[PDB]
Amino acid sequence: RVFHLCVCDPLDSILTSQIYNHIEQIAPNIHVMFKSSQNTEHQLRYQETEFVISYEDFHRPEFTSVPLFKDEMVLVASKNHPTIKGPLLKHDVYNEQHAAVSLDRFASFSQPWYDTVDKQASIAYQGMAMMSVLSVVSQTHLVAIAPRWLAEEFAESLELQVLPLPLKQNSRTCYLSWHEARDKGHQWMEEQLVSICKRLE
Amino acid sequence: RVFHLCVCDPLDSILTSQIYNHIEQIAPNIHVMFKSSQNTEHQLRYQETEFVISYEDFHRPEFTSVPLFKDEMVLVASKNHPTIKGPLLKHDVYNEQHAAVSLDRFASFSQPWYDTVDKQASIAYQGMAMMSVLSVVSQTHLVAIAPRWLAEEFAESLELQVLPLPLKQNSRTCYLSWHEARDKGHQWMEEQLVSICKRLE
Repeated sequence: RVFHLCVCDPLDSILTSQIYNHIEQIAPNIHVMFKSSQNTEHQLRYQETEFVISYEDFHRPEFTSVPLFKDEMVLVASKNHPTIKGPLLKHDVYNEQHAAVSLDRFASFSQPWYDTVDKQASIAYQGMAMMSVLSVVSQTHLVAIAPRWLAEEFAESLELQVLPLPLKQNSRTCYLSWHEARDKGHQWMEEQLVSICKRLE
Repeated sequence: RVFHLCVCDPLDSILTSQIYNHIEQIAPNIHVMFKSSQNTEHQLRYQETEFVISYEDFHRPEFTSVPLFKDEMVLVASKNHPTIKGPLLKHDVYNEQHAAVSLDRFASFSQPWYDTVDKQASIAYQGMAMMSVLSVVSQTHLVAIAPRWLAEEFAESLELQVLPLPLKQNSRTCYLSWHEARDKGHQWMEEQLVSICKRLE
């Protein structure tokens, strides 16, 4: 039995290792495959994907979304930054140079905070994934917006300072979603995923 | 003057910080913007992109490709792996579980080593970028194929062992490409990029 999960970036960098390590320990015929990339409805219904973990909530009755956890969104910068020695004021955020997840990406994590021409002009680097964004931030004077859990996990490794985000959209809730249609394996996997993620909390 | 570069993953994680840090020091009206994502011809000719850095070589006369450096491709695994305590034999490589860059990605770095159904079945995690792949490898028993320079840069931070790749396609050359058509700024930037990359060598 192979379970196909789509864990959207950057939630894959937060949750994948925890899910994989726990579900690998169970049995030799139980496996879990991960993607991080069609729309959710096409993925769930018409493709192997059985679960989606993302920041998007489905109130659509044919689908069921379960909230997993809420997290703060933070600004990150190198601990070696020449000028940033603490939190930025609201009016200075976009006077820095930013690294962000490519806005061309299908479900870009960064899109909510660069929804104007002015804000987008501050982006000097667009990477494919948040871990690419964090690695460039750790080697440059660029700043980025990331989930607090991810930033704190790699703060020591990549030498990052983790700062409050003085924007109003400073939190996000990630959800577990699936198509309500449902064998025993799928019901079982639902409860394991909910427990793994909430246990990490 | 703003220069638009497309540095294809994982070469952005190798080169972006070096290019940005050097070209930022120069002047306040000289800037460089990075993407890592149309085809190269559309990007170069018909879009803001002025240079492409990738593992692809253009012998097409209208375009000019300059080799920057050759690098070894290696296997990476967590230093905490329960069984991997050295290089893998050719016949054991694909008996491990792999993390790789999504094969759906336009120019997936990992595609050359997963070109069969058998090889692809060994992939348990598909991420959007090589830095996402390395971070999951550092937290799991999964293995991945990465450029040696990138693996060695983060070997200590992410606690990775860097192993020879017993495959025949174990090296790649990255090139600087552009559309031969060419102001003084573009000619200048060409020489800086060649010097920055070869200096890093």
